[PDB]
Parts: sequence; C-alpha cells; structure tokens
Amino acid sequence: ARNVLYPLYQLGGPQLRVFRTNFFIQLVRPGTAQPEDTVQFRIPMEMTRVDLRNYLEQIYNVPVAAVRTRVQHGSNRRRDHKNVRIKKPDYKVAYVQ
Amino acid sequence: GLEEFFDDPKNWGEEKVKSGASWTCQQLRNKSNEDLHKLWYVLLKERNMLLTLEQEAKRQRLPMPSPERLEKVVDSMDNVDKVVQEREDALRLLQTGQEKPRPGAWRRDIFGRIVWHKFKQWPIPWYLNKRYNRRRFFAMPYVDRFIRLRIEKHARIEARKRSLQKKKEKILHAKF
Amino acid sequence: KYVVHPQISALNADRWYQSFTKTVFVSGLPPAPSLDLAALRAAVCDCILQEQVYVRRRRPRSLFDRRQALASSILDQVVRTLVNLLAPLNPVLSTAALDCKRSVDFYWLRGEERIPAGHRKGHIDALRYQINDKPHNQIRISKQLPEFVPLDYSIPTEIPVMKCKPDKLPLFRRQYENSIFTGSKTADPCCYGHTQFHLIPDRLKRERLIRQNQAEQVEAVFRANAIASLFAWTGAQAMYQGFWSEADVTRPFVSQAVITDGKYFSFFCYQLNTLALTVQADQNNPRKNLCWGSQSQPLYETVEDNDVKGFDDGTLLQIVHFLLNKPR
Amino acid sequence: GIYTSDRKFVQIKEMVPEFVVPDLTGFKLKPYVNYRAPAGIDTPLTAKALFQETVAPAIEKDFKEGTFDANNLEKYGFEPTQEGKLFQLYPKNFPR
Amino acid sequence: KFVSWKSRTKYTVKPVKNYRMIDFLRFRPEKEKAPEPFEEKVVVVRYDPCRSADIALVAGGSRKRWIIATENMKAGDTILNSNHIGRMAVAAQEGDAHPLGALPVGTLINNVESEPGRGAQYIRAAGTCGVLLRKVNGTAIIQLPSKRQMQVLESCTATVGRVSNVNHNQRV
Amino acid sequence: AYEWGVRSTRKRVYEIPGLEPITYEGKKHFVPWLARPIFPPWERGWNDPRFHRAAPIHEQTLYKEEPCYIFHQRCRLLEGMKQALWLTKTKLIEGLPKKVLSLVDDPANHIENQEQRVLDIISHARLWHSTEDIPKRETYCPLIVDSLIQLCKSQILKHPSLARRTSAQNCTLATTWNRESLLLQVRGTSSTILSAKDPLPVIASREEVEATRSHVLETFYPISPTIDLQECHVYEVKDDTGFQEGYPYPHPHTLYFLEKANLRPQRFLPEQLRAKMLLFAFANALAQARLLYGNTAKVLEQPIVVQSVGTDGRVFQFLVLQLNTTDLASSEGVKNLVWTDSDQLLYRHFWCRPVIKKKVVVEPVGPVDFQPETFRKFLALYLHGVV
RNA sequence: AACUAAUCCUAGCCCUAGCCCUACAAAUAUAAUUAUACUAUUAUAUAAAUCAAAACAUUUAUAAAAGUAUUGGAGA
RNA sequence: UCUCCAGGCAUACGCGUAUAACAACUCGGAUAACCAUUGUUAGUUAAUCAGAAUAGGCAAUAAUCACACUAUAAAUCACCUAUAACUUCUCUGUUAACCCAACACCGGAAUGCCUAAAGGAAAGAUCCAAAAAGAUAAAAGGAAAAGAA
RNA sequence: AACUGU
Repeated sequence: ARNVLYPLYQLGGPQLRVFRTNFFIQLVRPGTAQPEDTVQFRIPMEMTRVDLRNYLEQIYNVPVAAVRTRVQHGSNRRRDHKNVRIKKPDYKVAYVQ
Repeated sequence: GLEEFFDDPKNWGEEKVKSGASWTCQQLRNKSNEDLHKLWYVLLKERNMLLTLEQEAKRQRLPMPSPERLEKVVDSMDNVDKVVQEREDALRLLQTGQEKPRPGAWRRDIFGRIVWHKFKQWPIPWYLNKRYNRRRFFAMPYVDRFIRLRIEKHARIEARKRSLQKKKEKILHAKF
Repeated sequence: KYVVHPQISALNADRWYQSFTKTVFVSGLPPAPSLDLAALRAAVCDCILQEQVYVRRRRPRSLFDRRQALASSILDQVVRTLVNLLAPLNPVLSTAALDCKRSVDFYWLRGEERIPAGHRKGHIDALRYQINDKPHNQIRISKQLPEFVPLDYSIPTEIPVMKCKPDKLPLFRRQYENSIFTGSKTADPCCYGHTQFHLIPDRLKRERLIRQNQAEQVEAVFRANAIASLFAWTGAQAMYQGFWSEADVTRPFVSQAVITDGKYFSFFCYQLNTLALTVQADQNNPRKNLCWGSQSQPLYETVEDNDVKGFDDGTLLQIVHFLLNKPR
Repeated sequence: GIYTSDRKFVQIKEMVPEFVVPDLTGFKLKPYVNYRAPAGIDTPLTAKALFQETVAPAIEKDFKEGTFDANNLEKYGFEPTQEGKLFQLYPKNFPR
Repeated sequence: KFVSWKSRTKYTVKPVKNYRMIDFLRFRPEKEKAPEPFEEKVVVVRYDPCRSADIALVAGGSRKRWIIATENMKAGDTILNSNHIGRMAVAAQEGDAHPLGALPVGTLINNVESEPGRGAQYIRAAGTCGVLLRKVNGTAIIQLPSKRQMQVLESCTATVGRVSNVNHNQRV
Repeated sequence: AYEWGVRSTRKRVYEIPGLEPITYEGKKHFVPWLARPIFPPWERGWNDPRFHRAAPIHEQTLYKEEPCYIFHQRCRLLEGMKQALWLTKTKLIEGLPKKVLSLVDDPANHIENQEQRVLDIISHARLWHSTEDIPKRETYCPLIVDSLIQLCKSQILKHPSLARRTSAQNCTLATTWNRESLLLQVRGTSSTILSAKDPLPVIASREEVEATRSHVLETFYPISPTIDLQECHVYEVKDDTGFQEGYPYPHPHTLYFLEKANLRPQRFLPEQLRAKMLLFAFANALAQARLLYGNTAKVLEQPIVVQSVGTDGRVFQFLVLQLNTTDLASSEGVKNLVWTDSDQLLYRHFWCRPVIKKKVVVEPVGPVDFQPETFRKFLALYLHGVV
C-alpha cells in the first residue's frame, strides 16, 4: 500500500495486515551483468525489501534468497519550452536472488 | 510465479492479444464482498504483468501488444474500489453518522482562510503535545489587509473574465 | 580495494572466495600417548558447567549478547585447560603461543580490471582484496607444522571461475592501509602456527539461518571463513620468511583451523603452495592451493543441573589428534 | 520498525505489513469481461439502500409482532462503539 | 546562541572547562558537621586564571573547596573556621575565618562581608587588607580597600591576614 | 559572595459562581482569546520506558531505616590503610608469610630461563602482542598478567597437583558485617579468582590467633569509619564467594585485581589499591566462613586463608589474608591476620620504540630496571598450597 | 520578379455602468508542506517626513448660504 | 609502437546526471578530429561503509614513548544503589572528466596516503620578412663577482 | 673592488 496512512501501532495492537496491496512492481532486464539467480525489479519507493520478499513469496510464491536494492536519481537537466526543468521520476531497482 | 509476470509464450510476438471489456461498476456491485476482494488481486496480477511487458517493450523500443488491456484492467480496479468504498461508506454513516472516514474539522489558518483540517493520530493529547500547540491555527492582525484584497481580487476576477469574454465576442462579430 | 569479511552471509561465498584465493577445497580431512580419554571428557564437562551454572557475573544490559557471551566464556575455559592436559603428551603445546581474539590481516592481488569511465577510462588496474580476521583463539608455534601432502600435489578438481564481477555479489571497495599480519609481529619467535579457533556469530547460526531459509549456507559459512582465515594466516607466515609473489615458497606451508557455532564443531586444514597470484607472477604457475575441510559436528547436547549430557568424544578426539600433531 | 537510543534499529513485527493474499482457485472472475455480456447501469450503494436491504426486514417483522423498543437498537445491528472491531469505520484504523 | 557557562550544579575542586568554583562564604558547614567551629587543611596553593590573587585549596572533613589565599598561606597549612564569638581573644592563624567579635582591634583581615551571610565581596584582590579600626560590643569598623570605613555586625566573617602578592597595591 | 549566573538567564469569568468558563479545549489547540483549560490526568493505557520515571527510594519495600555503607572498586578511603584495618578488624604483619617465600626456594619450582622468558613476555606484552607501535596500559596491563599466569600455567607439567585448581572470570564477591554497630558492605567483581579443591594452609597457629586479642584497632577520630562509603537504604543481606554453592573448587586461592588505566590521575594510588584489595579479599574470606560456620559470631577454630594480587602492569602488589574470627561486632578480641607486600616493581620503565638521539640508541626496546624478583613473588603465591 | 526584410488582426486591455460579499490520495507552520511526543504559543502608539511657503521656524486642502463670516510667519 | 612531460589517488565540501551505450552532424567546444553538443535508452546494490528510560550515591594529583624529571601558557562519563523495558535489520547516501569565479576563465579550492607502478602532450599547416619581445654565446677592455666600509 | 654586452 502506497500513498496511504497506516494505522498507528501501540503496545498490544494487532499485527499490520494489508488485505489489498497498492504496490506495483515490474521485472526489468538487468542493465549490468548479474548472477542468473539475481533478478532486477522496479518497485515503488515506499516499499521495503522485506515487503518485496513477502510480496513475491505470498502473491507469486517465488522463493527469495537475498535482496539488494538501489535508488536511481532521476535526471532534471531536461527543460520544457518554458525553461522549467523536467525531472525524470525516481525509481528503485531491486536485485533479488 | 515468475511466469505470471509475463504474457502467454504463445502470445509473445503477436500484434495484439484478444481481450474483452472491463468490469463495470454495476456488475462488481452484484459480486459479493469476498468475491470483490479476490477480483482485486486478479486484476492486480494482470496489471502487473502488463506493466512488466510494457517496460520491456520500452527498453526494446518495440510496440506493446493490445495496450487497451492495461486500460481495461485499471478501469476495473477503479470500479472495484468505489464499489467496496460505497459499502464501507454506507455502513460508516449508519453506525456512526460521520461523513468522513478520517476525523477532521474546519479551521482557520494563519492566512485567514477557512480550510478543512484533517486530524492526525498522536500518542499524547494535544495539551501534552507542545509541538502540536506550536502549530498555528490563528490569523495574524495583518491578514485584515489581505482579506480586503481577496474581496477586491474576487471583484477584479469578474471584471477580467468579462473583458476576456468581450474579446471572444469580437471573433463572433468579426467572423460573421 | 575490496573489503573481505571472513564471516559473510553472501550466497555461495565459498566458491567466490576460492576463485579470489586460487584454493581447491577437498571435502574431508587431508590425507594421512594414552591420556585417559574418559578423563578429558570429565574435565571438559566440568569447564562448561563452571561458567554456565557456577560462575557469578553481572548480567549483560543488552539481554541479546547473553547467549553470545556465554559461548565465548565456555570455549575459552575449555581451551586453556585442554592445553595443560595435552601439554605433557605433546611438547609443542608447551612452547606454543596462544592468541586470544587478535587480528590476522593479509593483502593479496588476483586478477585485473579495466576502468570503464572517468579520467582514467580504459586503464588497466589490478583487483585488490583485503582480509581482516580476529579468530576467537589461535595457537602460534615457532616451527612449521608437518606437511599433509608434498608440494606440487595435483588433483583433477579445478578452482571455481566467476563469470560476473566481484561487485555484483555484495562487495565494496575502500582505500586504506594494506596490512599483512600473522597475529603477532615479526619480532615474535612464534612465526608458525598450530591451530585456529573460530566462533560464528548468532546471525549465521543454524537456528536463524534455517528460519531465514538459508539452511544450505551453514556449510558455506564454515567453508568461507576457514578458507579466508587460514589462507591469510598462512600467507602472512610465508611472507615472514621472505617469500613473496616473485619468490614463491620453496616449502609447503600448512595450517589447520576449527570453526564452531557454539555447539557444532568443524575442522579445516589448509596448505599454501603459491604466493604468485598476480597476472604477471601467476602468468606461468601450475601450482595451486589446497584446502581440506570436515563437516561441523556437535560436541555436546545440553546442560542439565550440574551435569552436561550428550558430550561427544569423537569431536574431542579430533581436537586431541590435532593437538598431538607435531613436526617431524 | 523503531529506532531506539544508541542508533540501533529494532524491527516491530506488528508495524510490518503482512500481505493477505486470497486464493484464486475456483474464482470465476478474470481481468476482462465479455463484450457479449451487457453492461449494468451504475447504481452506487447508499446508506438508505444498505439499511433497507439489511435492517428494514428485521424491524418490519418485529414492528408487526410488536417486539420493538428503543433500548434494542443494537439488536437490529447498531454498534455503540467501533472499538473491539479490527476494522473501525471511524476513525479508520486499517490500510487499503 | 549565548548560554551562561556558570551552570555547574555540583561544587568541585577540579578545574572546570579552566574555572575553579571559588567559595566566598567561608563558614559553610561541611558534610557531617554541626554549625560549630571546624578546621581545614590547605592542600595546595594554585594559580587562578580568572583572579589576580592565587587560590589556595582548603579541605577539611569530607569536603574540599577552593578559597582565596592570604599573604602567608602556604601548602600544608591549617585553617580554622569558627562561628563562635570568643569571650576572650581567639587564637588567630592567618587565613582562619572568625567573627569580628572574636578578633582583637588592629588585626589585618580580608575577604570580609558587609552584611552577615552576604559572603566575601571585598578585599578579594591581591595585596588588599582590611584593618579593624574599632571594636565595640556587637559592632566593628572595617576599612575596605576603597578606604571606605563601614560598620558591620560581629556575626560577619573576617579572614585574618592580607591577601597574597603583598606588593600588588604598590605596583608602578 | 559573587553571584554566578548571568541575570539574563536567571528565572473574573472564572470566579463567577454556578457557571463554567469557555476554554479552547474543544478547539484542541491554544488560542490567546480563549481561557486556558485545566486538564485532568491523562492515561496512556500502557507503560512507556522513554517517559517512565523511577519510583522514589523510600516507597521501595526493601527500604531500611538503618544505613548500609557499601564499598566498591571506585571507592577511595580517605584514611587508606588505617580505615581498612578498622573496618576489617584485622592485624597487619609486615612481609609475606614465611611459607610463601619458601615456595620459590625449591629448585623444582624455579622456571627454566625464567628471567629470559619473563623478559620476552614483557617485550611481547608491551610491543610484539599488537601491531601498534606504543600500546597503552589499557591493553598490555591485562595481557602481561595473563602472560605471566600463562608462564606459571605451564608449570602443571612439573606439578600435576596444579590441575586441581582453575580460574574463573568476572566473579563477584560480597559480604555484610557490622563493626561497632556500623553496618558495612563490600562489593567486588571482575578480575580472575583462582579456586582449588582444598583450602589454603593456615598461616598462623591457634596460639598466635589468641595473641591477637592484645592488638587494638587504630582509630581516626573524629572522622567516621563510614567516610568515603556509599550509604544505602535499599539493600539486601547477601554473602558471595564468586561461585554458586556446590562449586567443585569451593576454596578460593588467589583474588586478582588489575588497574589498567593509562593515565596516572586515572590510576588509583598504590595505598588505595591495597585498601581495595583488603576489603575485597576480606569479603571473600568472610563469605567462606559464614557459609561454613553460619551467620553466628564466634572466633573461627579453623582460620580461612585468602590471597590477593594487585598490579597495574608495572607496579605489583601481593596480599595474603587469613580470617581468624567472624565475631566482628566488637572492635576488641581475636583479630584477623594479614600479610602485605607493597611496591614490587617489575620494571621502572619500558620503551615500546627505540629512543634514538643523534643516531645513537640511548634506550633499547626493553624493560628498564627489570626486577625478576617480582615474578618470583608472583610465582610463589601461585605455587603456594600445592608445593 | 533579388537577398536581407516587409506585409496581417486579435492576444488582450482601458474607462464608466451594473454589482458588495457570504467560490484526489498524501504532506504541512517542527527545518511548513518530514505520517506519532522534543520547544509551548503572539501583531500594533498621532503616521511622519518629503512636499508648499520659491530657504526656513507656527503653519501647508486630501444642494445653497460661500469661497462669505472668520483663521493664518494675516503668507503659502 | 615511438618521442618527451612529472602531483597522483581517496574522502570532505560543492555540483545534481555533466555519468555510460546507441543514433545524429543542425546548434554548443571560441577550428577540426572527437564530443563535453542534439535525441533516445540505460545507471549508483551495504546488519560489516555512511547518515538518520528514570531516580539516588560519589570524584584533590595533565600531557610530553610517562618512568625519572621538572615546568607554566595549568592541560580527564565512569562506578555503585534502586526503578523501567524484554528477542531486532528497515529507511536513506553510493554515477561523472563534477565545485566557487557571467565562460571548457593560465584564478580560488580542506584532509589522508604516497612521488611515479599513478597522471600526461609544448608541434592547425607553410614561411623564417623587417621591427619588437624572451633566451643563449663574446675577441680586447671591465661601469668608460658574492668581497670592504 | 671585483664582475660582467651597462
């Protein structure tokens, strides 16, 4: 779930369960050379690597061994006709073994 | 599974993939609460697979087969959410009568405007929260000048649009 | 230069480490005075009971290091007592030097890489690696251990070759002082080694690894630590003798190490045959490093009341056999 | 998780969301619908419709029988408070 | 960004980041003592960066406290602090704290307080000595370094002897 | 007295009866135009350690009116030796026990190349052990003692009976006793305690123990015996020997203490170190007597002997203590006997790097004024009770 | 008949009349836009001067009766 | 491959995609080649590297290889006694030939290691004008060497 | 004084 408020948890509160997930992920061909088990994924910036492990293991029943994630800075050099800088949306690349 | 992230191997390389119309709101309403929850994931799974294919297509600089499929899924997902929300909204009013899921009230900002303030969850009460009290919900005396400008600005806006309309009317007279 | 952790959670790190070290890991042990075996069991059994049930000490504040702290205390007590009991049988133990949680460092070069971009784009630079290890305990002697196999020994097995770059597997490079250290300075008379003792952290212990689903990595963790620690320790010893990349060792350098998770115990033996790992120095080298390792085995089962249950003599016999070994 | 003193991270299991994935086996609904299937006119659900469908039949039966009183509003489905339910309508205590 | 540096809660003899907390109320009953005469030992004569005169560490019982050093104060000397008003002349050791009633007329004093309990505020500079011009019943006349003669109650504490650097006032 | 602290930083509608003034409580935020509400106590519903405050001492169930004075490692006695003797009701005999000196006189006890091995140990403990050019006392001081113990640890070959003792780490010793109606407690921990299956031989005969009645504890009036001790009102009566009951080695042989602080101001003076050893060593001896003979107050028929060694890595202090009586309530009567050896210098100074002036090595990399006798005294204590 | 150039009509505005007005999520005054505790939280005295009096000083506007009676370095 | 030159590499700070591949040849580099330009696509992976409970009790003695040894500019929480909590690995930073000076400005720009193994190129072509500037050389003499006041 | 294309 993204762009939403999660219920505040205090001692004795229920476990946080997301019955419907707003996180959307896409598998991308690795730009760099990676081990075959390693897989690249583009995921929302608010998702944690643990969530991806739970997401793949639960929704897709995919077993995961290790995860490495990076945040790519979007280029803002481009400008429009009005001289307003255009920013490429920042995305996170996840390396899932 | 990983195969679910990708389209049917047979469909790979095809110009398009045959797909029907998106779920309408009325049909989703007929479906049960449990059915609605399951359908959300089914639409979500298709949406993710289409997103994965589209991203690869952009990398390969190739056209996406049947792009309307993603649009249909998104519309169905949006229809599902409102139908579920409608049931949630109806029950909330019945049991509590509150017209908004989140506590809120109308408050005056430091600029003199009246805006709906959405309440936030805190572990301590407001009076024991100095930072929340530090937040200003009162208008300074100098805002009186701004209030007059707002009334004048609103009057000015009406004049400007009328002037804008007059210029458009010139086109009608000029053309005919 | 790449920073190498002797204990690491990286998947298949054992194969990657062997490629970086040019070491072949053969499964099992290297090819090959009564002391009342029962008496040692009682002595070791008492040592475990002393710390766990008899000693009185301030409770740790963290409450998480308690399990780790207990394992360190029992291991230290057992080792110290065992040396005295086995010292009369093996005079080497009397003259040996025991090191407690001291650092062993080795710096070696294997392979090369081409700069992909920047003001130095296209220039060729060597792949640098550094290993810093602090074995729980290690024994240093002034005489080389007996060789387990003649130098130039050849086996059909081939060292692993890594297709991807080292960085692709989690690994980061940093620029700092390069150090080669045997556990003591060159002035120390004990320039050779008897044995190393390693303690795996709780994160890599069997219980957490099984929960993490990396059950198969338990043996990999044992292999990676043994190969990295022994190679660095053995390589540093050879350098103390003046042997370097352009002057390869004339005599095989051999050492052994034991890695324990607190209950299970594993035994590893390493033989160093080549100090030439650079492209130029390794341009024409048929020799390779050979490592022998054994699976981890429990030493005892549980501590009940003031009597330990399930103590395994077989693991102790290997320690006794290892301790009794001496140069000929 | 929570960052406590000494700059140490301590993950809290309860605050970590758990993805409840329904079983799609036996579910007849798919991402798309037939063009052969006629579309249904949108009829958004409202409190009036919800009350009529669920609460009205009970009261109508009870009113004719005469077994109706103000004290038993909870009997017909009124909730005095949202506390005790995992999902509270107001204030909202669950994520989408 | 200005925060007062004189915010040390606990009195200590160790230099404070250095500043040494001086005590100008000489007769402050130390720990495990009644408000009766007590004695202290001059441990060391140190140098005070923030004052012209040199401070001598005076310690007694379980309390150690810095004080101003008199003309003849030296390391290892013994300093007495008495609240009792002597019926006869009280034995005077330079640096000792005694009521003006105890001392006889003509004795050089320093670190005097204008009002009982006020604390030493004058004759705190190097070479400054107060002369007891007159003594009658519960009132005494003390000449301050400004040459202003003031009359105070005998309860006020006076330290015998001149301040260190006896020739400070004679500087050219 | 000069006043410290800048003065800048120094510190209707309601009365109307039958009605309640309006307040911004409903607004949930402060506004100057509404009255300040009076808020009732807030209830969190759970306990937050970050905002929790400890309950007062007096409300504790363990609070006791009588003051219990606790002596710990950091405690520094104002009177030093004199206070320790009064608190422990012990009589001091100058020099180590005659038996202890005779231990090293045995040729078999003497180590082969003892001076050379000790010199190598000193060099190893100071320079070779670590990669740093000049290691600090915080590092080498623990190591030198262990290395010397290791050198003695090799003597088990000569004497198999030495296998009957082992050393434990971070053991805690504590006892509570009364002196002239004053409640005294000693708390000691850390270091290493060597324990053997058999009690150390008694140093003083029963006749000598009876003679101690003549000795009178020195007093330091008006300073109270409890000066420099931590006065505690919430305490428990406990006796600790460093091990749980049933330990195979119930008899403690030696009690070590290490002062590894690099800076001299951070290092306790030799007199204070011995005073700490006396109280800590006395507590361990007292704990053994109380366990064996109970909490009753009486002269011990079989005295208990305890040894303590304190060193900072350069200065070594050797202590031997014999507990003769547990009737410590009175200040007169049978008294314990303690043997003290102080200011045993292993070496005057050590250089971890060569001192070169004008291309001349003025000082070598080795101990200066090395005294092998200090190790012999250390060796004598370790071997005592076996040979 | 030539290159550089040039050509265009509305973009919109202005003055009166009329008219008072009452027009997503998420995050935010902490360091605004930082999903939960810190740290309590807060504007404003005649308007003056410039200017006019050719400087400058009291002074200097801001329906008819009538610019009359009056006031003013009786002067602007 | 040859000739020759000799501050290089990391981090901080700042910059914010200038990074890398491909495709273009119009604009930008004060010319080309080639890109630093134009368009498109890709990129920087961290449990180890870096950033993001409370109440009482009690403290005399610098460092300088710290020992001797002196000195003056005067130079370091801990640990005890109680109370409270009770099983944890997420988030963020990671590219570059890069910054402050209107500029691809002969300017300014901290720390650590090391001094060539790292890092580089003064020659757009031709002519050899005068005049001018810089550098080297001087027969005989020495105001037409480094010594004194 | 020497020194030198001053």
